[PDB]
Amino acid sequence: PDPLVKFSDVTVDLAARVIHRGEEEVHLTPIEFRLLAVLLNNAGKVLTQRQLLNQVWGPNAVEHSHYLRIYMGHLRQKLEQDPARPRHFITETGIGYRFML
Repeated sequence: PDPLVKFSDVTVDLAARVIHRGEEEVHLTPIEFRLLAVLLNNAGKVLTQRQLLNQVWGPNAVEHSHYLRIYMGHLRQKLEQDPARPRHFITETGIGYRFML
């Protein structure tokens, strides 16, 4: 299963909770990391906003859909070449999100 995930200039050790780009250490927030993980562990699958709020928080569903948008933004800001044009952290409009690689 291998807890060492690599996608662009980013390498993420899921076990240690550490991330390098590309590479020196990018520092994530504990919340931003549980979301990265969930996303990394569902690579390529399209996940609903409720699915994501469930897996990151649990009773923070669903009346807290905005936190998910705010933390996707943070993830893009830190990990994406162009936060405005994500290549890995992809939105499925009206549904949820999809992570590539």
